[PDB]
Amino acid sequence: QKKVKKIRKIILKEDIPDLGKKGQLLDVRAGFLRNFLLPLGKAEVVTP
Amino acid sequence: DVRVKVILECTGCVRKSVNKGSRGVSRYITQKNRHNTPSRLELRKFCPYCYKHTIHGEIK
RNA sequence: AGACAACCUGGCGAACUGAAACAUCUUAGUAGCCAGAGGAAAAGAAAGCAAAAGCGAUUCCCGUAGUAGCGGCGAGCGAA
RNA sequence: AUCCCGUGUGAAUCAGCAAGGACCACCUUGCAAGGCUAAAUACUCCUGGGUGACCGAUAGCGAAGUAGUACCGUGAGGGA
RNA sequence: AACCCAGAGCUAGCUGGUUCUCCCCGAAAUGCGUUGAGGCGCAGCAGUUGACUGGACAUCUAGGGGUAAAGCACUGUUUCG
RNA sequence: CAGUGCCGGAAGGUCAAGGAAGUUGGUGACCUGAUGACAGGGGAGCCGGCGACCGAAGCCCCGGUGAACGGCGGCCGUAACUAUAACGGUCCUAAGGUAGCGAAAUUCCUUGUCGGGUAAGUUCCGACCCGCACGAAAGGCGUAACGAUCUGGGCACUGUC
RNA sequence: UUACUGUUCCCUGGGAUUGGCUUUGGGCUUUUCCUGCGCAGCUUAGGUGGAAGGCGAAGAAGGCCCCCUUCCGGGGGGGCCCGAGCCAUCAGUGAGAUACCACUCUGGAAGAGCUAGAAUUCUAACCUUGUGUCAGGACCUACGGGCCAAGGGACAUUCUCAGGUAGACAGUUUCUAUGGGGCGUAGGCCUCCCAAAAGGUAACGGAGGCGUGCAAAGGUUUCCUCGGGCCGGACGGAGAUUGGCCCUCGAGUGCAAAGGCAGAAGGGAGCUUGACUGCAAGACCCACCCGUCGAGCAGGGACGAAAGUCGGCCUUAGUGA
RNA sequence: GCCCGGAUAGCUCAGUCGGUAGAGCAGGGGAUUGAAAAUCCCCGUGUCCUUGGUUCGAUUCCGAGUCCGGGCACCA
Ligand SMILES: [Mg+2]
Ligand SMILES: [Mg+2]
Ligand SMILES: [Mg+2]
Ligand SMILES: [Mg+2]
Ligand SMILES: [Mg+2]
Ligand SMILES: [Mg+2]
Ligand SMILES: [Mg+2]
Ligand SMILES: [Mg+2]
Ligand SMILES: [Mg+2]
Ligand SMILES: [Mg+2]
Ligand SMILES: [Mg+2]
Ligand SMILES: [Mg+2]
Ligand SMILES: [Mg+2]
Ligand SMILES: [Mg+2]
Ligand SMILES: [Mg+2]
Ligand SMILES: [Mg+2]
Ligand SMILES: [Mg+2]
Ligand SMILES: [Mg+2]
Ligand SMILES: [Mg+2]
Ligand SMILES: [Mg+2]
Ligand SMILES: [Mg+2]
Ligand SMILES: [Mg+2]
Ligand SMILES: [Mg+2]
Ligand SMILES: [Mg+2]
Ligand SMILES: [Mg+2]
Ligand SMILES: [Mg+2]
Ligand SMILES: [Mg+2]
Ligand SMILES: [Mg+2]
Ligand SMILES: [Mg+2]
Ligand SMILES: [Mg+2]
Ligand SMILES: [Mg+2]
Ligand SMILES: [Mg+2]
Ligand SMILES: [Mg+2]
Ligand SMILES: [Mg+2]
Ligand SMILES: [Mg+2]
Ligand SMILES: [Mg+2]
Ligand SMILES: [Mg+2]
Ligand SMILES: [Mg+2]
Ligand SMILES: [Mg+2]
Ligand SMILES: [Mg+2]
Ligand SMILES: [Mg+2]
Ligand SMILES: [Mg+2]
Ligand SMILES: [Mg+2]
Ligand SMILES: [Mg+2]
Ligand SMILES: [Mg+2]
Ligand SMILES: [Mg+2]
Ligand SMILES: [Mg+2]
Ligand SMILES: [Mg+2]
Ligand SMILES: [Mg+2]
Ligand SMILES: [Mg+2]
Ligand SMILES: [Mg+2]
Ligand SMILES: [Mg+2]
Ligand SMILES: [Mg+2]
Ligand SMILES: [Mg+2]
Ligand SMILES: [Mg+2]
Ligand SMILES: [Mg+2]
Ligand SMILES: [Mg+2]
Ligand SMILES: [Mg+2]
Ligand SMILES: [Mg+2]
Ligand SMILES: [Mg+2]
Ligand SMILES: [Mg+2]
Ligand SMILES: [Mg+2]
Ligand SMILES: [Mg+2]
Ligand SMILES: [Mg+2]
Ligand SMILES: [Mg+2]
Ligand SMILES: [Mg+2]
Ligand SMILES: [Mg+2]
Ligand SMILES: [Mg+2]
Ligand SMILES: [Mg+2]
Ligand SMILES: [Mg+2]
Ligand SMILES: [Mg+2]
Ligand SMILES: [Mg+2]
Ligand SMILES: [Mg+2]
Ligand SMILES: [Mg+2]
Ligand SMILES: [Mg+2]
Ligand SMILES: [Mg+2]
Ligand SMILES: [Mg+2]
Ligand SMILES: [Mg+2]
Ligand SMILES: [Mg+2]
Ligand SMILES: [Mg+2]
Ligand SMILES: [Mg+2]
Ligand SMILES: [Mg+2]
Ligand SMILES: [Mg+2]
Ligand SMILES: [Mg+2]
Ligand SMILES: [Mg+2]
Ligand SMILES: [Mg+2]
Ligand SMILES: [Mg+2]
Ligand SMILES: [Mg+2]
Ligand SMILES: [Mg+2]
Ligand SMILES: [Mg+2]
Ligand SMILES: [Mg+2]
Ligand SMILES: [Mg+2]
Ligand SMILES: [Mg+2]
Ligand SMILES: [Mg+2]
Ligand SMILES: [Mg+2]
Ligand SMILES: [Mg+2]
Ligand SMILES: [Mg+2]
Ligand SMILES: [Mg+2]
Ligand SMILES: [Mg+2]
Ligand SMILES: [Mg+2]
Ligand SMILES: [Mg+2]
Ligand SMILES: [Mg+2]
Ligand SMILES: [Mg+2]
Ligand SMILES: [Mg+2]
Ligand SMILES: [Mg+2]
Ligand SMILES: [Mg+2]
Ligand SMILES: [Mg+2]
Ligand SMILES: [Zn+2]
Repeated sequence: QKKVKKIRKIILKEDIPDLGKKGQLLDVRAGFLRNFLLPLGKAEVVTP
Repeated sequence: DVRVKVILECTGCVRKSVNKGSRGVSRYITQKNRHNTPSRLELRKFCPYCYKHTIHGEIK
């Protein structure tokens, strides 16, 4: 139906450009999170 | 075409569902020549509900 | 692991035929084919029926009933 | 409506949720997204008994003798 | 548009066939409709079963009609004067 | 280059699913009406209909393309004798059959007419054109060689007669 | 095959796989600013409210000029110069002061916000390659596995939904009578003839028509007579309007034909809506389905003084389960 | 059946954000030109579809009626 932007709330474990310092809270698109951030150890997906 | 089916309708009939014995909106039907007589036809005719001869006009 | 008449479960799945033609519908989820297991299989312990009164898993027979319905409201199909 | 599936979105936990033939209120009934289970029922390649207003060699099984034989067909198959 | 088996005893408003005896009664080939015309439905005319009935075959009278004949009053047509 | 196809074009019209402002209905905590055995209005929520505007290709639109599909006309009138018509008028189409061939595997009427071949020729060869209804890559017109080809004639030869 | 209904190849949009940064930009906004010729006039009257207070040295009236909108009437506004005023019921006006202030409307501006669309990148999804390189007992220049690299890259592919689209493919339909060929014609209803003096009746036998029309061409009350000869009369003639005598039904009747119809069903005038609701004994026609006639009753009317007539039309075509 | 847009001079269409009704051809006139045409200029005509409403008054805004031009549909 109507495309619904997927929002994954995450914590950055390292500093990456356009995102921010290590130990940082954000929200991201799911493709960005799983295809890029997650395989490189850079981010962590958070549901406390 | 130039000869048309027209509905005559009682003017003093109230579609609100009246409280009398028999409730309904009288309509007759007949034909007119829409060219010859462009004036909306008016006719005095009987209405089963009102029980008197009423005036029936037209509908669009 | 293979074999195994019919029955059974799952998967694929027709057409002639009927409709006095035919296309929706019918034939029929039938035949066939593949796979699977049993002496039976499947279903089965209410997220169910019912109606203001009640029932108490599933399956099968009688009946309700050719009733309610479904249907180019045609041919026909047909419950609880 | 109920039931079950492709693509996509996507809840609520008993102060809930589903069903009651669109839908909403109210009441009644029930507790989905984990499994397993005997009997009553279907069937005859058969085994053991029994019966037959069943056949009696053109019948009864295709076959009362080499019968799935002889023979025919490349083969599936036909077949006395 | 191969062959063999199966659905399959497909379907055929078409053609062919459909076996003992006696007794009684006994048609139709017409109308309408039909994707109908060599089919079928209903009617018409069989048989058998009941319920009412009183007719039929003759005889005479009465109705309305516009044919045969006939005619030129109309409608056409036509010859000569 | 009108019709049809094919290719290219991008301004306008048309243009689905899907989005979507916004309206609209059913229910209803409630609020009133009412000498009839009830009725009218209604929040939130849930449920339903409608829906301006956004919305591609394609189509309509514009252009090219015949060794793409195919198509290639009528009617009059006129030259010192009859005749015929180089010449003009008009009609209609997208345009009106050019070169070459022509009674042909195409010609109906038809055994066309003429010439030749025969004592005699509906076939044959050459030519005329009045092409019912030839024609240019469904090729047109020629052509040496070739053919158990089709078709006419001649010498040799024979029981084909 | 340009018969019907579809299927597929193929093209194009949403969704999904599917991400980052940047632009450009169509429609809504978030503070906030621009902007309005009913007339009476200090004059291009913004509606509604707080409403005797506001705007000034964080520096106004008044002239010197820059800009922009423009109905060149004038409006907002930057610089400078200037230095103590622009003011309110002050009277008009449906609505008040440009003293000020709040949500905002006509259109404009701007930084900020949502969604595309679009274009550009980037690399990590995804795609494509490699006699590049490892690898087990030994090989894998034997397909392949892991790593690296190289080229593409959020396109494409795959999936789903939607529109378009090939007789490429599938199922099917294509009437009857013509002359038992093409071809066009015919297929229902009405009138006449054939049709044999009830009714009925065939032929690819002979003639024609209909698929409606009228708000009056219906209803009613009441009055009227057409047509054709002959004669007179200005244009006016064979023929227009007018007068008169003779024949008497030969005209007319929305349209075919037949049957009707003369103080009439024909022509005119007045008032009307019965071109109604509820029905209905009984008949005719009849295979069925349909179809036709209707005395009579009630309601409520129209015309008429009343008696009475009126449930469309002189009748029969004008229709469809 | 719905959805848009129109009716303005003889013909074809421009339209203030209500205060004048307008363009381009068809026509008339003048020479252009010895004559044709270009070339050029002048002049004529209007119930702004019909009706009501709004307004100090309307082509202008709105309602109803009528016609016209197109766009999109559906199982008697
Ligand atoms: Mg998503
Ligand atoms: Mg096994
Ligand atoms: Mg096996
Ligand atoms: Mg076993
Ligand atoms: Mg079938
Ligand atoms: Mg079939
Ligand atoms: Mg059949
Ligand atoms: Mg049949
Ligand atoms: Mg058992
Ligand atoms: Mg079990
Ligand atoms: Mg229990
Ligand atoms: Mg349990
Ligand atoms: Mg349930
Ligand atoms: Mg139930
Ligand atoms: Mg449910
Ligand atoms: Mg399923
Ligand atoms: Mg939960
Ligand atoms: Mg329950
Ligand atoms: Mg549970
Ligand atoms: Mg469930
Ligand atoms: Mg359970
Ligand atoms: Mg089980
Ligand atoms: Mg023997
Ligand atoms: Mg035997
Ligand atoms: Mg014997
Ligand atoms: Mg072949
Ligand atoms: Mg065969
Ligand atoms: Mg069968
Ligand atoms: Mg059979
Ligand atoms: Mg057989
Ligand atoms: Mg058959
Ligand atoms: Mg006898
Ligand atoms: Mg006889
Ligand atoms: Mg037959
Ligand atoms: Mg019979
Ligand atoms: Mg009898
Ligand atoms: Mg007599
Ligand atoms: Mg007599
Ligand atoms: Mg007589
Ligand atoms: Mg007679
Ligand atoms: Mg006679
Ligand atoms: Mg006579
Ligand atoms: Mg005579
Ligand atoms: Mg062309
Ligand atoms: Mg072309
Ligand atoms: Mg072209
Ligand atoms: Mg194109
Ligand atoms: Mg365009
Ligand atoms: Mg659109
Ligand atoms: Mg939509
Ligand atoms: Mg909405
Ligand atoms: Mg509501
Ligand atoms: Mg209520
Ligand atoms: Mg309510
Ligand atoms: Mg659009
Ligand atoms: Mg487009
Ligand atoms: Mg051109
Ligand atoms: Mg050529
Ligand atoms: Mg001469
Ligand atoms: Mg010429
Ligand atoms: Mg010429
Ligand atoms: Mg000329
Ligand atoms: Mg032309
Ligand atoms: Mg051309
Ligand atoms: Mg030309
Ligand atoms: Mg030539
Ligand atoms: Mg030449
Ligand atoms: Mg020559
Ligand atoms: Mg010859
Ligand atoms: Mg040739
Ligand atoms: Mg020829
Ligand atoms: Mg010949
Ligand atoms: Mg000679
Ligand atoms: Mg000769
Ligand atoms: Mg010869
Ligand atoms: Mg020759
Ligand atoms: Mg030719
Ligand atoms: Mg040729
Ligand atoms: Mg050619
Ligand atoms: Mg050749
Ligand atoms: Mg040669
Ligand atoms: Mg050879
Ligand atoms: Mg010699
Ligand atoms: Mg001999
Ligand atoms: Mg796609
Ligand atoms: Mg995507
Ligand atoms: Mg790369
Ligand atoms: Mg390798
Ligand atoms: Mg490798
Ligand atoms: Mg790159
Ligand atoms: Mg993609
Ligand atoms: Mg499709
Ligand atoms: Mg086919
Ligand atoms: Mg098709
Ligand atoms: Mg008789
Ligand atoms: Mg008779
Ligand atoms: Mg007859
Ligand atoms: Mg009258
Ligand atoms: Mg006179
Ligand atoms: Mg007549
Ligand atoms: Mg008469
Ligand atoms: Mg009269
Ligand atoms: Mg009476
Ligand atoms: Mg009566
Ligand atoms: Mg009465
Ligand atoms: Mg009176
Ligand atoms: Mg009359
Ligand atoms: Zn009434």
